[PDB]
Amino acid sequence: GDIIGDIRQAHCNVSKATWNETLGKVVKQLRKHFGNNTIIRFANSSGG
Amino acid sequence: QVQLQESGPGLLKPSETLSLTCAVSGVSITSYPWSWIRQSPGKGLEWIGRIFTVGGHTDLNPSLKSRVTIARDSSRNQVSLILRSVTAADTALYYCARVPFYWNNKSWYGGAYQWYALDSWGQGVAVTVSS
Amino acid sequence: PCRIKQIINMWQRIGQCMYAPPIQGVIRCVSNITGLILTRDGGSTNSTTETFRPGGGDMRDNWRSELYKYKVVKIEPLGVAPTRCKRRV
Amino acid sequence: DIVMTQIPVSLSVTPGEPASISCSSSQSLQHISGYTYLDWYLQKPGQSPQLLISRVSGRASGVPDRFSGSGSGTDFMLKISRVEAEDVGIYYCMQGTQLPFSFGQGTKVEIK
Ligand SMILES: *[C@@H]1O[C@H](CO)[C@@H](O[C@@H]2O[C@H](CO)[C@@H](O[C@@H]3O[C@H](CO[C@H]4O[C@H](CO)[C@@H](O)[C@H](O)[C@@H]4O)[C@@H](O)[C@H](O[C@H]4O[C@H](CO)[C@@H](O)[C@H](O)[C@@H]4O)[C@@H]3O)[C@H](O)[C@H]2NC(C)=O)[C@H](O)[C@H]1NC(C)=O
Ligand SMILES: *[C@@H]1O[C@H](CO)[C@@H](O[C@@H]2O[C@H](CO)[C@@H](O[C@@H]3O[C@H](CO[C@H]4O[C@H](CO)[C@@H](O)[C@H](O)[C@@H]4O)[C@@H](O)[C@H](O[C@H]4O[C@H](CO)[C@@H](O)[C@H](O)[C@@H]4O)[C@@H]3O)[C@H](O)[C@H]2NC(C)=O)[C@H](O)[C@H]1NC(C)=O
Ligand SMILES: *[C@@H]1O[C@H](CO)[C@@H](O[C@@H]2O[C@H](CO)[C@@H](O)[C@H](O)[C@H]2NC(C)=O)[C@H](O)[C@H]1NC(C)=O
Ligand SMILES: *[C@@H]1O[C@H](CO)[C@@H](O[C@@H]2O[C@H](CO)[C@@H](O)[C@H](O)[C@H]2NC(C)=O)[C@H](O)[C@H]1NC(C)=O
Ligand SMILES: *[C@@H]1O[C@H](CO)[C@@H](O[C@@H]2O[C@H](CO)[C@@H](O)[C@H](O)[C@H]2NC(C)=O)[C@H](O)[C@H]1NC(C)=O
Ligand SMILES: *[C@@H]1O[C@H](CO)[C@@H](O)[C@H](O)[C@H]1NC(C)=O
Ligand SMILES: *[C@@H]1O[C@H](CO)[C@@H](O)[C@H](O)[C@H]1NC(C)=O
Ligand SMILES: *[C@@H]1O[C@H](CO)[C@@H](O)[C@H](O)[C@H]1NC(C)=O
Ligand SMILES: *[C@@H]1O[C@H](CO)[C@@H](O)[C@H](O)[C@H]1NC(C)=O
Repeated sequence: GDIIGDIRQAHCNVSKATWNETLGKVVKQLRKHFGNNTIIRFANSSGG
Repeated sequence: QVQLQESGPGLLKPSETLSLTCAVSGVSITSYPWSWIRQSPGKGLEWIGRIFTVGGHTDLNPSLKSRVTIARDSSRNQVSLILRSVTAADTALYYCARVPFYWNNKSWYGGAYQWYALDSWGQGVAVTVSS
Repeated sequence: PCRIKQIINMWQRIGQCMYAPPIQGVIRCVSNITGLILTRDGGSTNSTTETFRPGGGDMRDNWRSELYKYKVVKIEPLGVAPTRCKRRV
Repeated sequence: DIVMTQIPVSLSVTPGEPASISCSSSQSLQHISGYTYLDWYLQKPGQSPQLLISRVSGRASGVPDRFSGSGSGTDFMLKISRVEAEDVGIYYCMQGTQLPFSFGQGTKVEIK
């Protein structure tokens, strides 16, 4: 039906400190399988 | 190593349909695709267009979009370029080469193939357009 | 920012779908993230610059992270082994 | 349609003296959620052109134990560890970001 109040957009939040620390803790682990001097970059995929 | 060879008439006349054919070597069309590269004395290199095993997209330069055309033929194992309405700066060299490398996965457009390179170039085409 | 749509295709099942009814009030859900799904790139060359990209879309992989410690077994009570014994008549 | 700039246009270097060249572009060469497409080609007079540097730093195959270029880009750069007697020719800078897959101008080399 009709909307009561202001019109906003849904969103989500994640703590920067927690997220980066987890990535920094998992990135080192993955280097064992591939190599010590391996550069790791993360992408976001495209239309699906 | 696989070496390509260019083909086409040596002597050419102005205002004629220029049909340049690249002699595809042992590696068939189904394999790595090719592309056309233009040379020009006194000016920087210019792009002609790409091609694919199944054609389809076959992106070309917008400047010459309505003048040049790229066609493929699996049976003939050759790729040809159709050009008309020649210009004064058409006395140059044409190069034919392929794209070695590919890069794809299960997420990029659902297995789409991305090609970014230029393989060993051809010997070039020498032309003399005059009366 | 993002978007919300009502009709969905979960377990894609081309032949069917479902409509999402509206929810009264507002929704404020809090949860955890326990795992990630990653997919490697193509076999370009021996490049130290390696990129990992999220995947998803396969439901079978979702439950593989919770049943990876289990394996069903079949018990056979019957057994054979030599022994020094004699059956009297 | 974008125009490239090659600097230095004319380079003179003694054998054994490392030399550096730069290529610049206006629009950023960062593909949409991808890598940066840029390659260096050697135009030896009387010989066939060859590809020597892939992506931004990847060395495909062949001679490149002497060519090494890196950096994020914008003003792209290439470095040479040592200059060999077979380093005679004309350089080329190519950008293939989205539409044109166009090339650069070029750069000659002089030996002493
Ligand atoms: C992952 O795990 C997290 C953490 O557990 C889950 O988050 C919890 O989700 C549950 C289920 O939604 C929450 O518990 C209750 O949810 C209900 C919200 O929807 C109600 O609203 C309509 C209103 O008409 C009802 O008709 C409908 O039936 C639903 O019941 C409410 O029932 C609850 O709130 C009410 O009751 C509680 C007491 O139980 C009161 O304190 C509230 O004031 C209110 O009156 C309640 O919220 C729970 O709150 C969520 N957060 C937690 C536990 O921290 C995720 O759902 C789960 N899943 C995913 C995908 O992440
Ligand atoms: C993963 O991450 C990548 C990298 O950030 C994201 O890629 C971006 O995708 C968005 C999608 O909106 C792109 O934005 C849109 O791009 C379109 C084209 O812009 C480019 O191309 C034109 C020429 O065609 C150039 O002039 C321009 O400079 C750009 O190079 C346009 O369609 C859009 O703008 C117009 O249309 C929209 C409606 O479609 C209007 O709302 C706009 O106001 C405007 O009129 C728009 O800009 C964005 O360009 C991409 N990034 C880059 C760096 O190019 C992926 O989207 C992301 N994927 C996921 C799933 O998150
Ligand atoms: C959507 O549009 C309808 C009409 O198409 C709106 O209904 C009107 O609401 C006003 C305010 O209460 C009434 O005065 C009108 O008589 C209603 N019109 C009809 C035809 O019933 C409705 O409010 C709109 N909704 C939103 C969220 O903008
Ligand atoms: C998620 O983060 C956004 C962005 O910070 C929050 O939106 C803000 O909410 C506060 C609440 O006091 C408002 O004063 C701000 O105007 C909002 N906008 C911005 C840009 O900060 C949002 O509240 C957060 N959501 C949750 C659930 O914590
Ligand atoms: C990087 O991978 C390529 C492709 O496998 C390797 O190229 C081979 O190199 C050897 C070196 O002896 C040659 O004999 C082969 O002909 C090459 N094969 C090709 C180009 O397909 C290359 O050696 C690898 N590099 C390293 C440092 O291991
Ligand atoms: C904003 O729009 C909403 C829609 O529900 C309406 O109720 C409200 O009165 C509007 N506010 C103003 C200040 O016009
Ligand atoms: C994450 O932390 C590392 C150091 O542990 C730092 O180098 C990096 O910039 C941080 N990343 C972000 C996105 O803040
Ligand atoms: C690589 O890192 C691992 C730990 O992840 C360490 O044990 C190992 O010694 C390292 N190897 C080298 C060659 O530095
Ligand atoms: C997340 O993990 C913590 C770990 O202590 C657990 O207590 C909690 O229930 C989980 N869920 C949420 C929403 O925090």
